[PDB]
Amino acid sequence: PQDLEFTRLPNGLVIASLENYAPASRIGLFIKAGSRYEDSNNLGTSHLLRLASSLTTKGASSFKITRGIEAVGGKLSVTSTRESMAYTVECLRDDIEILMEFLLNVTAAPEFRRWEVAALQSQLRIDKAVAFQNPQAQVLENLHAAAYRNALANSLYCPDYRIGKVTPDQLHYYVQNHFTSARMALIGLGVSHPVLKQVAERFLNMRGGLGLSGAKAKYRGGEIRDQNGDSLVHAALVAESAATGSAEANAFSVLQHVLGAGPHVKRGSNATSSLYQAVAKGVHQPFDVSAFNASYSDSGLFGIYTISQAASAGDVIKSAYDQVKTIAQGNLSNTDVQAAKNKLKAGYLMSVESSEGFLDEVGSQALVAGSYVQPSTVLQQIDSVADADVINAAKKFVSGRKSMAASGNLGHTPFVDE
Amino acid sequence: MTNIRKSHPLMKIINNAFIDLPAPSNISSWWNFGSLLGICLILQILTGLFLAMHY
Amino acid sequence: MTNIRKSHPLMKIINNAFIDLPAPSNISSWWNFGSLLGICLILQILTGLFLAMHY
Amino acid sequence: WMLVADLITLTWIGGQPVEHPFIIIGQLASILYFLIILVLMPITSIIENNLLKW
Amino acid sequence: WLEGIRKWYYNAAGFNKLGLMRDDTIYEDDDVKEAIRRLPENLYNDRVFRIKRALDLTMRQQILPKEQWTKYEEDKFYLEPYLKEVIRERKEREEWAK
Amino acid sequence: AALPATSESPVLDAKRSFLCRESLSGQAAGRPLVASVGLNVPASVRY
Amino acid sequence: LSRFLGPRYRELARNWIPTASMWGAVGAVGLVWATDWRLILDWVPYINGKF
Amino acid sequence: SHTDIRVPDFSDYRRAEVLDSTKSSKESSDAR
Amino acid sequence: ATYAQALQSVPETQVSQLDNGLRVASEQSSQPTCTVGVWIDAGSRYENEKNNGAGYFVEHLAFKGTKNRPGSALEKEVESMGAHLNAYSTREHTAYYIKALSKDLPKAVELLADIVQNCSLEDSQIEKERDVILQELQENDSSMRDVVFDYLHATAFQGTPLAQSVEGPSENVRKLSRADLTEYVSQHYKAPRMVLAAAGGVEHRQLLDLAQKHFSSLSGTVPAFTPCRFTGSEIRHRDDALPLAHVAIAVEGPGWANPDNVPLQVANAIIGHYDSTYGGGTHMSSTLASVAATRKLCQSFQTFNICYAETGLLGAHFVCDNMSIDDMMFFLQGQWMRLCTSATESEVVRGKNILRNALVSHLDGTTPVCEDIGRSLLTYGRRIPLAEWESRIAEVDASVVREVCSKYFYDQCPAVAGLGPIEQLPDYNRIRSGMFWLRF
Ligand code: HEM
Ligand code: HEM
Repeated sequence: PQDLEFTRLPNGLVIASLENYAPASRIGLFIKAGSRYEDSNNLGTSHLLRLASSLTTKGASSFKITRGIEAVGGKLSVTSTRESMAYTVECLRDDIEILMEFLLNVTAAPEFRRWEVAALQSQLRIDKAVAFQNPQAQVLENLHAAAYRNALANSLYCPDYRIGKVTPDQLHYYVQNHFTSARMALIGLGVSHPVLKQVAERFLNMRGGLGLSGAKAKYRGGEIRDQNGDSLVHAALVAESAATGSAEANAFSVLQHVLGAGPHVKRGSNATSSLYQAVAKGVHQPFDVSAFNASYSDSGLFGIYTISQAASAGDVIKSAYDQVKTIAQGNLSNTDVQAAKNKLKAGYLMSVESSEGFLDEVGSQALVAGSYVQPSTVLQQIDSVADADVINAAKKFVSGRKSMAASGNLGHTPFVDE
Repeated sequence: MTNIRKSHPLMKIINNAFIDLPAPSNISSWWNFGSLLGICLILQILTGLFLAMHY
Repeated sequence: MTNIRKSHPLMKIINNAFIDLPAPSNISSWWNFGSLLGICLILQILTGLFLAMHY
Repeated sequence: WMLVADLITLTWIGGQPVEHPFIIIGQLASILYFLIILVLMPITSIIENNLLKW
Repeated sequence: WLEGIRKWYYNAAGFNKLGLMRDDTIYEDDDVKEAIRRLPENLYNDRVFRIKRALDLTMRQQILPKEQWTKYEEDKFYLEPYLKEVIRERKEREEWAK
Repeated sequence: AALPATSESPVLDAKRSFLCRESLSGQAAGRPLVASVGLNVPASVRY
Repeated sequence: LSRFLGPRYRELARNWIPTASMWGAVGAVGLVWATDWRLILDWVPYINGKF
Repeated sequence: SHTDIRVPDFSDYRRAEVLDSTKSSKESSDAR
Repeated sequence: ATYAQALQSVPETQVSQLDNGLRVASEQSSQPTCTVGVWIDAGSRYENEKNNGAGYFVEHLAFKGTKNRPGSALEKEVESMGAHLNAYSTREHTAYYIKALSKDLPKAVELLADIVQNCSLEDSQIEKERDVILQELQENDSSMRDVVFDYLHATAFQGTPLAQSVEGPSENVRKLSRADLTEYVSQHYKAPRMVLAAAGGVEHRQLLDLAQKHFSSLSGTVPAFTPCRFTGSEIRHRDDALPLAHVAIAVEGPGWANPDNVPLQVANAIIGHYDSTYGGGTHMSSTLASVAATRKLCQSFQTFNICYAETGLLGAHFVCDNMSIDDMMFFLQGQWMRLCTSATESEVVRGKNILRNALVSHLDGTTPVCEDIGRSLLTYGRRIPLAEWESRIAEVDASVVREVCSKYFYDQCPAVAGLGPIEQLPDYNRIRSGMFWLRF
């Protein structure tokens, strides 16, 4: 019953709602105000804004916000990528109105009071330390710094030299220049369109224009290597693949799943993954290789990510790379292409089944594409990809400026020129 | 909020004195006499007062 | 290695109760009475004892 | 200062015996001593706060 | 008019004679330290210097010259907007408590 | 979050060791990092 | 002060009335026992023989 | 490993009621 | 759709029963994916001292080759159609579920029939897996959360099979041979102790036909566990080199039965959870969490509700520095007895809403739904509909919470497990004294 009804508001807003009659309803305001829009004098402002939820707003105080959100037992989670933040609220379908009001207060009329921001600035260090306990965070941040020059190079987290110096005026300027009515998508799962339109007319009336336009993220090709000392060397070598939502993007995703992207059977052997088989014939020590695909609006990054022991790291970098070269000259079995397409179609459908995953997918579709395509359309697009495109893919990855980020005991890790 | 035993200065002194004072687990019975002395002292004082009220 | 005044326990208490105690700069003469009462108390005790030895 | 003067008045009254000139003065002094502490001082503080724009 | 009585009481209080302002003499109840903490840097520095000067004057039992007295119309209620917010937050917490 | 996520945030604490090939399976990021920290929910990262 | 009272405080009072009343009974019994309060002790059956 | 450690037997100190592994102790908690 | 109508609109879980005793059950939906898996009643609770760890070993070996499917060929299938094969073995449950597409159910069930019936137990593969399990045990030794929870289980159910860990001691791991593994799988992986759950876009009749076509030749138509005993004790693995100090304090809670679970969860929902990277901080309704955020006593704390078939552990687990264990023990016990003696109505309403959100939001996506189906047909004996959960939560009030907390918390001997710089941790007598209030 019901369908994902889509209506773009005259302001520039796009409201899409799906009444699935679920016991709980979620609402996500997706704002195209990620970390790619931070300039050099305001880095980390987006991070604090991500932690700036629950601060005293214009209509609801911080105490009122927290007590109202959690007395119902609801949600207020900010999910931020390099290009788009997303505020999300979740509660029973009976108490959705209060959650919507709180979300709109925290996303449309924030105060950023001086004492509140000053107290909150300590949480930046804790968030960075907790996130960076996973080495993949450091590796990916270094990769983005060493791959893109200006726009996407900004980290998802506030650099240590800006912790404590994020003035409230910076937050106000960021909101006024990026939280615009033409850069957002109020997506509702478990609600009805008229209700979502009333809240759209409730406040939702910022400058309405397209805000401060970003800059085209130029490619760098640099190499950032840090020696943190932990035994497990994480390395990642990428090249500029293509912008998201393109034929080359689909070809690169198919190539990612051909190479292998994560495990399927828990504690298996990744037999289908060509990279894992190619590397395993070399190093006989605990390792893990996987194709790393990133697809942003303006450009993308396709490469290989290898966790390996310090001594063997170079071999893991070499043989795996050679494996990709094997595809570049053309060694792709059509059976492998079909298997990768099946894996892609599955992974997509099993990512959409979850309510949260559905919400994020629709939010990304609304922000980037501007419309919504049913899963059948995406599956047909994936099926339309031919083997020759996957062969482009390999040639483009092989012949290009390679940005590499490494972390660990880098005593033997090869450099970009090696 | 703070625990009154560990925040009230009088109760803080009492707590550090004989509530949460780290004491060895293997002190023999011979240490009890210390307290006994104090106890005796207290008893003495009481009795002394009731003797000074008719002497 | 450290001043006895703020390292010896009894000396530490005396120091941070009568020597290095931060007091307001403009307390008037009335505040002085707080001391006088205490002195009076001692003068009441020390003299009083000497009456108890012939009373 | 009226309270202090009332205290000296009470001291003097207690010094004197209990006759017609002193009984009424003692009653008034006791009533005033309680009234200043419990009634006059708080209400006066309210008046001052109002008079000083807070 | 009532403003005449307010002026008379302001002159009779005498805290202007010390160079102080109204919000410089408020008793620091539990709300007051929180209100002070939220003050901007410049206001806090001016407040602390003014109070230090007042204590200096009272230690010598002296007052500012007649020229440097905070006139009743120049007195500013710098703390009042912050104190109102602190009191309102406390009231809201109390109302949610009951 | 009625649910307290899964893994909480022990700052100033060591991560889960490794040292087995199976336990190191698919730890290689394949999608861009995204961070999720919000009111009444532990912070998380996903790649 | 008027800051108290309201919804939450009345059921707190109701919950703690049984315990407070039992403590009051404890105090009453301890008082009558401690001072050997005659007035009550010529009524309880077995202790009447004390006097 | 943490799994290698096991609580040593206290059977000579335990009360008679709580002494059998195949019987809950909540019933005898009130008595003890 | 006023919530209650939405709860009624949730499709039901049809339940069948094969002649072999297989409790085939399915919940039909419209999603194009599915999660089908068998839940077996094996686990460490049914493992003796010598057999301890055999369940984990057989779970390891399950996916690494079968009889009909030799080795990675089985895996070759799972990745070929995009399926995600996963497993987990609790102290009383085991499960192997295969995420797949709705059109791959005929094959996926087949794979499951191969995993649980025609296993391999290859001796060389056993040798390769033994060192892998040893290294996994070493990895878990650094898991200061799992280690603490295993310490709590050992010190609470001492002298009973429930004290045993899932992986088992390393001695048993190295000693275990193929004969023990095949004996274990033949004794515990019996048809009456298995439930073939399948959530998502699977029609129940198709599931029944598949199960009858594949799982037919299982066991015909016995470890039934022994009632374990709770023993209030404490384990102190004092290790000051560890940065933080994990502490877990529990009391004998209820089981899967004993509806007192529903009010009790509400009480836990009142205490809630918190860590450093949270939101409101010193505003959340939980007095424990508000105080923790105000004074920065800890980096984390949680309230668990580990409940087994006949008993269970109810309590909290907090991670804090060495200088704040006493303060949080004080505050946690204070909150417990505040709920015990005067729980108020508003906090009960908040707990009811939080529990409602937990049950509702937890059951989204095919994997949690299938897991709930498989776990409920084993523990409760019936997939409890969300409407029944709503009614049971509704019946809970302030008096019920006070009574149930008095039954399970007041004047009870707890089980404590501390690991790290736990010197501050109050002695067991002080904790037990905190388990009762003199004022009340
Ligand atoms: C340090 C503790 C004390 C000790 C060791 C102590 C010792 C003694 C001794 C040995 C006697 C003689 C008893 C006799 O011969 O019958 C005595 C008598 C007396 N003490 Fe103390 N005393 C102490 C504390 C006090 C105090 C504090 C007072 C006053 C309040 C006091 C007042 C008296 C009086 C009045 C007598 C005479 C009554 C009598 O001798 O029986 N005593 N004391
Ligand atoms: C709190 C402080 C004290 C006060 C206010 C106080 C008060 C008094 C007063 C008013 C008198 C009557 C004096 C007279 O009428 O001649 C007196 C006498 C006496 N006091 Fe104190 N006193 C105090 C401390 C002490 C102390 C500490 C002792 C014991 C050492 C003591 C022992 C005596 C004695 C023995 C007498 C009788 C001597 C006489 O006839 O004056 N007093 N006291």
